[PDB]
Amino acid sequence: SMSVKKPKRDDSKDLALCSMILTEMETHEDAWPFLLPVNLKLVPGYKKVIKKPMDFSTIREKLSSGQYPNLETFALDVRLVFDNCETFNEDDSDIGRAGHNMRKYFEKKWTDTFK
Repeated sequence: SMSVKKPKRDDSKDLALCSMILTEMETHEDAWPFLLPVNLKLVPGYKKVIKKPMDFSTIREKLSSGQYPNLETFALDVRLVFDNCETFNEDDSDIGRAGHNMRKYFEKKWTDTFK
């Protein structure tokens, strides 16, 4: 509350460390469904159904231009990528399996880097 604060967690490396995680996600062999925004002209249903599209390139641009206020808003966009994927793709599909694999990969890196 006013003039009453928990001890200050060092957040000075968060930007660098989120960049490194995002690099690792970009270079994973199962990243291909997530590298670029879904083409809303060419994929019937996507625009109406997926209210907030998100992809790795869009996260990279937001990250590089100071549009994440803190490491939690960064995790929220990464998870959005996988939540969108599950919304639109059957679990038993190459892209559906890709999304599960990447979400796992991300959540481990996230825990090991920050928890």
